[PDB]
Amino acid sequence: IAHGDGRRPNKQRQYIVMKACNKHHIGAEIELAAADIELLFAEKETPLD
Amino acid sequence: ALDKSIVVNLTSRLFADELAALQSKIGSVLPLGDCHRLQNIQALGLGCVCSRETSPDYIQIMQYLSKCTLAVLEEVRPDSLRLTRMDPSDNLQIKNVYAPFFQWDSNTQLAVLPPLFSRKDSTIVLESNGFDIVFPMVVPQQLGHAILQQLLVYHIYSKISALDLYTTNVSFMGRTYRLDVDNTDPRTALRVLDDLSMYLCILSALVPRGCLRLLTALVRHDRHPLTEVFEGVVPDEVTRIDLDQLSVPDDITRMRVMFSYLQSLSSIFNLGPRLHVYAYSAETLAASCWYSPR
Amino acid sequence: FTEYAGAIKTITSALQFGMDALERGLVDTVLAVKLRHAPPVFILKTLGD
Amino acid sequence: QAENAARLGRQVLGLLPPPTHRVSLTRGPEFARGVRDLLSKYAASTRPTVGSLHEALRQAPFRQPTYGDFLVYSQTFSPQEPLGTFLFSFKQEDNGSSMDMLLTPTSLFMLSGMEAAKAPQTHKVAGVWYGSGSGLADFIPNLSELMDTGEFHTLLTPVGPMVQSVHSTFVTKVTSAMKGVGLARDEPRAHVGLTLPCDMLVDLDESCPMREPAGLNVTIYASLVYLRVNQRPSMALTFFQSGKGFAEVVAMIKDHFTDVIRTKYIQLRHELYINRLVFGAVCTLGTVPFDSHPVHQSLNSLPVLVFANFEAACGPWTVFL
Repeated sequence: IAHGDGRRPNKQRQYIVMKACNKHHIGAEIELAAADIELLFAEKETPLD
Repeated sequence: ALDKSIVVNLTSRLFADELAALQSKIGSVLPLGDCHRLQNIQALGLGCVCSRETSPDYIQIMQYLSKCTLAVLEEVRPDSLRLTRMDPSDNLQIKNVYAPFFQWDSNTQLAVLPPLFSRKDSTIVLESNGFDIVFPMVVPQQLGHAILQQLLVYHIYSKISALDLYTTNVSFMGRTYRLDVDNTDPRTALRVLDDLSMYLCILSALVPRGCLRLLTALVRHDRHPLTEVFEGVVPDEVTRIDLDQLSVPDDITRMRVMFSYLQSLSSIFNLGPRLHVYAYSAETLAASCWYSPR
Repeated sequence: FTEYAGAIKTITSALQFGMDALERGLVDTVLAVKLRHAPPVFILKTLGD
Repeated sequence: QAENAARLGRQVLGLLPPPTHRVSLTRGPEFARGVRDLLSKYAASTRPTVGSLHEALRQAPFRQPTYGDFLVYSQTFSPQEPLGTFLFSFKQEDNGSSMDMLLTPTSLFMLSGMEAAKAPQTHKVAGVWYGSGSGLADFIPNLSELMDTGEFHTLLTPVGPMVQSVHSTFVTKVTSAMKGVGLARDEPRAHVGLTLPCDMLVDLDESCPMREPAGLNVTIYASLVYLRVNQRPSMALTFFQSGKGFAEVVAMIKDHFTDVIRTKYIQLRHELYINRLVFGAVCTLGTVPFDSHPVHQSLNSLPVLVFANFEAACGPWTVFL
């Protein structure tokens, strides 16, 4: 504001603000049984398989 | 190039009374505090250091004067005072309306002094705003020095009283004047005198002996126009120092240190800023001068 | 060219600043004129009757 | 390749002193049209633009420093400096054609030989730019005798801040600046300010306030104090920064050196030598504008101030006491 009192008029001012990024990491575990993976690649030819 | 102008905002309309005094002194030098276009009236006075209820100390006021920027008036409008500015190193018109009147000419020399003859004549009061304005005085250097000579002599001989014709009168070719001392704070005028007691007793230790023997050959019979201070009688002290033999290379080392401490007395006898007038008009009372802060 | 044209953006925005800080000077001084001539309610209410 | 040569046709003819204002009388009132830089109030509009005010920005003052060219032994001028230090030119006798001796304030600390706690920070830094101090003292065999009679302030001429140093093995070329703001060489469009160590500088205007006027001018003063330490003569150089006028600062400097004046002159109840009476001297190193903030820096640490818009104006030495 430019005013007519005796105090000092202000020059132009700027601010430079620097924000950052917080990083987050999530982990969940999954167990596959070895008796369950073994028949996934096998050959099936009977109605029980 | 550069601009220099100060227009002073003011919160009340002035009366016709105080407008007549400010119109009469339209070209006048007065200091002010800050270096801006817009300005309060409480900076324009020299009365921020020289008030009525506080006892003024003219050395401290003069000590104050070499800090401030200085200014010359242009107009007195009924609301706002309009002033121009003095900066190094600029030629400018200056016009003396200063009431203890002295005469200038082309190629004279000037300096700015506090009001030391009539404070009531040189300060006008503004009852409209409640703040009073003090004008300083501009004096040529010869009377610019000779007032500060008499003011330092006064504060030595007011302390000894713990009468007036020898202490408070400034002498000059053709005129005599009265310094204005009723209430002075001597303490800022005495730290100047405390440093004079430092230099002057060092200057009494390195006195050359050949220059004292020169006076013992001089003032006894050879009477000159400018040696009438001693009135024809030698002092009792000068006969006591010249008992030694004169030798040239002793005084060579003395007169160099005598030379170098007289360089230091510039610092204790300083005036304010100095004004070198190159052209002065007589019937118009204006001049032209370049401002030099030292 | 991008040094020149990025310095003419500085000096305009330093001078749009100069005018638009003076339009605040109107709104300041006009409001300050009103407050110098605005006596409070309790003084003026009984004088209004 | 004449496109390279026409660039100098642009830049030399554009960069000249302004010519003398001389117009013949038969042309008439055309000379008043050639007075543009004296005009100082320019019209503003509702929305002013650079195209409106490119004429108001065009008229500029005429400012130029006067450089000095110094050719220095590379033993004295340390090869790395912060490029804005203040300089002095010690001078004893013209022995050769052009071999010049220059003294930075860190180099003049080592010739002094004062105690560590007088300047606790620069003693570490000035002891790694140099040896024990006898790498410089062999040029001046009169350092014991110039301090007794007190001639050492008469032999220094303050010159101004650095602008450029082109360093070789045996000889260092140093270009300093007098009379104003020196143009920076390596960075274009830039100005070299003056850099002082924070240890040497003694500020003078400092208050609670517990009111003082503002102004346009604050002046850096140098000082150089003759003293005795360990019954050996030695000097002390400090700096001062105030805009109080010369009549106050001489009284303000004496209050700073009150203790050093007393501890010296306890000696001369016994021996009164008139050569010993000279104590100090004060120069004027040039002005600083008011309200320019001195910016702190740190180098290797060595805290070092810097002053923007420093313009130089050398003065003589006046002997205070």
